Amino acid sequence: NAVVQLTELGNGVVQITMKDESSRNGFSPSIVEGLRHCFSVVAQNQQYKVVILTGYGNYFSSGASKEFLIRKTRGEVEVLDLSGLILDCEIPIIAAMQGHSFGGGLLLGLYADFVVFSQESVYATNFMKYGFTPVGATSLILREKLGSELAQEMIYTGENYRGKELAERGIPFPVVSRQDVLNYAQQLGQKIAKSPRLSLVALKQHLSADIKAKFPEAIKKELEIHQVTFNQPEIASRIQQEF
Amino acid sequence: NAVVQLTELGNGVVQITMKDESSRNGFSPSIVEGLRHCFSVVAQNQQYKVVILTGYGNYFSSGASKEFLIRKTRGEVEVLDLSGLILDCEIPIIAAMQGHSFGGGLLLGLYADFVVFSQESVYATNFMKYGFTPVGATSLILREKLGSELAQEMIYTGENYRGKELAERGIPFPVVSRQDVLNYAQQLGQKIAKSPRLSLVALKQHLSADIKAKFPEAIKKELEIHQVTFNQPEIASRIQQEF
Amino acid sequence: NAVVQLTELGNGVVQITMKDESSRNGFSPSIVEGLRHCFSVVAQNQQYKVVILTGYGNYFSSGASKEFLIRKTRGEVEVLDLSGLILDCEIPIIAAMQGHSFGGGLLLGLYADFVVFSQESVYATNFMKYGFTPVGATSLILREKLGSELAQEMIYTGENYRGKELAERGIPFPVVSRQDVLNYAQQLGQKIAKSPRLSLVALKQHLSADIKAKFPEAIKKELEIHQVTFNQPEIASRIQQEF
Ligand SMILES: [Cl-]
Ligand SMILES: [Cl-]
Ligand SMILES: [Cl-]
Repeated sequence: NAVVQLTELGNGVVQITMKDESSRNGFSPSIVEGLRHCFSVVAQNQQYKVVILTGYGNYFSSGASKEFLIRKTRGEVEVLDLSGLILDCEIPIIAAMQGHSFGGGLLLGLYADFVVFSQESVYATNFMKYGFTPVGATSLILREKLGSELAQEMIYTGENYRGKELAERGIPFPVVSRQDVLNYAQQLGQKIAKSPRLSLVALKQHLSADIKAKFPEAIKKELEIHQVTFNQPEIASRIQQEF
Repeated sequence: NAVVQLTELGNGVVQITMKDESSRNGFSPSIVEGLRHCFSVVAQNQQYKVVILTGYGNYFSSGASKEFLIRKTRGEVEVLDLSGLILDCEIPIIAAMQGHSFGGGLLLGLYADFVVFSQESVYATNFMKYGFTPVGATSLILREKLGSELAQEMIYTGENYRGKELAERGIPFPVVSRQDVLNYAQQLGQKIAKSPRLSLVALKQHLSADIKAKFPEAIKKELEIHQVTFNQPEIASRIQQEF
Repeated sequence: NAVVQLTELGNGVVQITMKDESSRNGFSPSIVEGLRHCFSVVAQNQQYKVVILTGYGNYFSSGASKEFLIRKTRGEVEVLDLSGLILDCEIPIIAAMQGHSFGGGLLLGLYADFVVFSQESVYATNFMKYGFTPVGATSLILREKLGSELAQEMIYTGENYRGKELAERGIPFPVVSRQDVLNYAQQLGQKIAKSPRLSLVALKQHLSADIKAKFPEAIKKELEIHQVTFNQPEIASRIQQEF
């Protein structure tokens, strides 16, 4: 079976579930392709009104793998960018992050319209842990959605934060026990789906406008700085020591 | 007696009290006219420094009536906009929302410089409950003042939130028991009124500048989308079922 | 010994400590000159990665003195602006505000990248207490860093807020007991300093860009309004009564 699966929850709410156990929901070729496919299916079914994006087990999304980053130090690969995949979806998305989210994997959820975190799981913008600056419009999205201060500390330190620690810190998203994350998202999705699809699409376009206007330049600027800071002598060794 | 009354609280603090019991402080012709009149009186008295805007009993403001919305589906009336009334006032305003605030009625309070909510009362941007998108620069004002995440959820769902629920959610305004709302506002007003009027007027103009610059386009854009989403076949029936 | 001293904490973290007991860390000529000197020393040592800025005893920074303000009413002096001093530093700064911070002294800390407040100490943007409008891009910086609502109330009232009161209000910075403030800052600094200096400098430039773009006009606009509201008949007497 494909590693990304779409299921119907009723009343126009659907769930896209990532389950690439081999990569722990990393940005593997099969995850990228399965996300593209499932979002294509969503775009084609006019009856769908809300997407719930979620992981499996202990993982929401692990982002780019350390093996991938090592390949990148040799100039073997370029930067993965799944933002267009998520941002192109015209109906509201709730990211039910029932498991850990690291780097690009945290951004993947934060690109969504609503986000739910697990109390027990760990979340990180870990770029600076490896010693280099973010990609993916990290600063734009984190400042908008987590607030400038959490965004600042998470980006500078690159550390792992449990959901509970983020809640205690006043993160402006719900943080609930792992076994309740998906249920919470589903309940919110059903409330949202009470509205006509036309109104949901129109509202989302309106609400998303300001960030969408700023997104391309944000991606470009982060990419440019990333290319300088990633390609420094000591980075390969720093990545090696995180395995 | 007129349904909107102005009283003096001392030291330049004044109270404008809405009491159209027949419409539960809806955007009735008498409320609109009485607000215009009382704000005219304020503009003319140089001794006034702070306005406290409040309701009566269980209601702060009910916004546009369901009867009005039904008339609108027939093209009988156009969209009410009380923003200019509030935003034109040059001295600070505290909205003492001791009662419920629905739709335009919640926005009416949020146009103020300071806002106090009742723990027991209910608050909603209920446009999407009826199935159509907001008016009144709802997204601009809610994102600025409640934060992007509360704003997102309240606008998408259209649901009723008690003050207590909003406080638990980390709303950045004081939320106190209903019997304490007006007193809290009055105490804050007296602190503010310790400053020279010239300085209050100058400061408010400075602080209000960025939102005021964005307001006209926000109103226009919301109006345009509203006209499309309001005029869809199923909306009249949705409004009917909310009586 | 000089009233501002630089010490090394290890791993590239340094501490700049203000101790002008005679002015309670006011914007005295010796504080201004000692801050300039110590930040020059920092700029010249490539091994330094994080600056912790702190006070002594009960005071972080008292900003402009009342004696200074009285001199200003006579047109004896112009407005002090230490923003360029702080904003020019290319490495991250943590303001460990273990003591009180008043007026420009609160802004001095808030210009930093990270800020830690004492539970027991008092904080104020006290301009309006004297009866005149802020300087130093107060509204820009407070709205960005404390949030629009705390910023609004603190600026309008000019009152003294204990750290504890700000924490209860949901301020988005850590607030800890006075005896723990510097330790907390030092611990955060050591986490930050784990990154390569090149990456810290690049990230800070990127993150600071939007505020830096807006800063000059903010300073200019506040200065212009300040000049009008400060030079009103009753201000000298208001300042007199705050001694
Ligand atoms: Cl479904
Ligand atoms: Cl009065
Ligand atoms: Cl050191």
